[PDB]
Amino acid sequence: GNELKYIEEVFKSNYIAPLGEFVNRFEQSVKDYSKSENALALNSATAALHLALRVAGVKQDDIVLASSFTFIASVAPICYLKAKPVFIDCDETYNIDVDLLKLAIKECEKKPKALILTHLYGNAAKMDEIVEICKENDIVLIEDAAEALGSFYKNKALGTFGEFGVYSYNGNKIITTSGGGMLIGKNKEKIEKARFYSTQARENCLHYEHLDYGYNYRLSNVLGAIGVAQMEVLEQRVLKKREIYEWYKEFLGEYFSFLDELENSRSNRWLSTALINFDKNELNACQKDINISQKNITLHPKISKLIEDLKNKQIETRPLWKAMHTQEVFKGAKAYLNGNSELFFQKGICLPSGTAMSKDDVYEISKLILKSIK
Amino acid sequence: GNELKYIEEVFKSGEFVNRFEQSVKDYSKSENALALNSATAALHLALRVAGVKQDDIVLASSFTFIASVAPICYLKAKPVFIDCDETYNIDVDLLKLAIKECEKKPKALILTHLYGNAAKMDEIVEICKENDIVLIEDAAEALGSFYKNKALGTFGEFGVYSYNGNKIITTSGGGMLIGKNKEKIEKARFYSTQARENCLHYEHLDYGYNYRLSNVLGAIGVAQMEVLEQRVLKKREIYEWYKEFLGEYFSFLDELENSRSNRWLSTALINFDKNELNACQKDINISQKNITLHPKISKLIEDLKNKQIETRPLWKAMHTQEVFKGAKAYLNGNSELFFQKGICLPSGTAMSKDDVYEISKLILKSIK
Ligand SMILES: Cc1ncc(COP(=O)(O)O)c(C=O)c1O
Ligand SMILES: Cc1ncc(COP(=O)(O)O)c(C=O)c1O
Repeated sequence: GNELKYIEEVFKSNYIAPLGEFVNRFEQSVKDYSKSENALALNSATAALHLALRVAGVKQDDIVLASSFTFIASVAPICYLKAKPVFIDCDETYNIDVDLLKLAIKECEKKPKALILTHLYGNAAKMDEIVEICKENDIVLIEDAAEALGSFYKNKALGTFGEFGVYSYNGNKIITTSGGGMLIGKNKEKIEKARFYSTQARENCLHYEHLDYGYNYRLSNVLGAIGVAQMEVLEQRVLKKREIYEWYKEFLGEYFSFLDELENSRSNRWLSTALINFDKNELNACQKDINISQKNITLHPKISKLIEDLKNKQIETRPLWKAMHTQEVFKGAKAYLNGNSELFFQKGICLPSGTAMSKDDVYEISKLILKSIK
Repeated sequence: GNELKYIEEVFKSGEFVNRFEQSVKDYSKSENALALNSATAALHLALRVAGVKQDDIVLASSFTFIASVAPICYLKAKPVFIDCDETYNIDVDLLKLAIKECEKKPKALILTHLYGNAAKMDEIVEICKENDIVLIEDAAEALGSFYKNKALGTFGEFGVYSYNGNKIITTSGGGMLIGKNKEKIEKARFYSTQARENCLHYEHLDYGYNYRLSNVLGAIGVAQMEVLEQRVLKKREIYEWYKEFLGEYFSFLDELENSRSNRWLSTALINFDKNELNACQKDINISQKNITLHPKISKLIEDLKNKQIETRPLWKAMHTQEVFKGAKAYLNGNSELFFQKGICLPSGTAMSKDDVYEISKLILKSIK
């Protein structure tokens, strides 16, 4: 895209242009796309979530509901504020199950202050129900749409349903080319308070004056430039991601299950995923509450062999997220299970979904998979 | 100026993050380096790996930027601030006093090397050693500074460097955490990427952060390090020119003997004399405090601003900030005095001797 062009512009005009020009443009491009009225460009989605929780009023020992089937970066902010996480298993969309959410809220001795809802692999959660449950229980809804930029629910962009929404831009490898997150929200005052915290909580004075403490979370102009470049081709990439998903479905549909997106929703399919030897009757094996303890989850034989085989053909595939309710870090925390996230880890596979791939690449990969599973 | 070159290579496809860390090890001689999003993040990780917990006591420089002490707040630890000496850094005697009076042994000391000036390292290192206090050097503005030919940041168990100034929004970004213990630095590298165990899937025994620098900013970092020494020499030239043109009315305090300040920011004091140092000795329970700038300083800043020339007051000490209300601070009156009579001058390396001369003339005109 125009990444190099914009970065060159940043260095060339730094001496004369307005402050944070590309950061401003990046925020505006997200506002234009999502239709949110407020946007704040930060160093990461984790930082965006951290600020969202703080401006929402979350304090030490407060209760925060969160998805169990997710990446730990979505819930670590709860730990930063020393709040207590309550994890909820998922449904057929890979997202928080409505039944379990209601159960958790009903049984909480202390009322939860907020809910961090993850839209896993770009799939939309059942928003109408979740939004209502949060409203009726006075729970602040914070959408973790880190991998859901470009996803929609009934023509509305994921991230714009809760009081706060968060987007990420570069995947989750340990080291990435670029970096950055965007915090969006309904309340201008709260978002502007976050913009204040994002730069060390400075008062408007000639010198440095501080009434509170903040962070160093503001995005740089160089990364903002890359962000603008990425937003310019977002829709195109979303369309390509979906084409890739459909190709995988076409070539593997006979042996793998490709769970449908919610009706009247549009998943960005940022990463294509599939389940082997799966039947919907396997869902919701239980409905129990537990105190978390670490546990390993055995990969289905075909999945472990698949990853190994494709690995020898220079193709990288990965297991799905390992639920938070099975992680040692959250030992002792409350969790509500139905068995779905563990089942998905057991039979799921994350497939190569780079938009640079052609139909032949997807076909060749699929051919190698079919050969391995039989 | 290889920034654009390296960036292009990045796009043509963590190479540069690794090269950035290597360049810092090559320059500072530290055996361990970790590239992060900011110096604040680096200090945050240093404190955590150092073992700081909620309610632990952490000593810190009062005359500094809040970004250097905010991490204490992140871990809910308790700060104890210490005033400065003629180097702009922590006064050795006040440091000993604070340690002597502490109800319980402080876990660490965050020592700032203000405006690049070296602190009295031999004494401070010894004090921390004798009291089993972890020394963490905030060398955010001191990359290129040395004490007895040893790079600032390499005296403590941990050291932190920053790269792009304090503008509310900067072109680039980044920080570097260096340290003496490989295991501790590798633990920080672990925390910097969400505390992932080394395996195919995601497994976590602890929680971490997303503090790891991106490859693009790493590329910029490498380019900045390659010209660091040249920049420092120019910064020092600029400092000397200001001293030559303004030395009759402004005081430019000398760097410690056998030390080398990078003079990243040229600063000076008006109507100042060493005799007014250490005038008000006492300790307090912090309360917000307004400090009026010396009449000539405030006017100077105004005049230069009307000439499109930006100057700024020196850092306003933490012991005068509302955010730290209640916290303990040991003072001698120096950081407040420096704030009232100090000025931070334009220090861009692209400035020529004539440019500094012209700025100096406007300054002399302003103060009459
Ligand atoms: C579902 C999800 N939530 C949160 C995050 C955290 O975002 P970041 O990596 O930008 O800190 C990620 C990683 O991108 C993610 O995939
Ligand atoms: C003296 C000092 N300490 C700490 C910091 C914080 O560093 P960063 O802005 O990279 O988080 C700065 C800003 O550069 C600084 O000037």
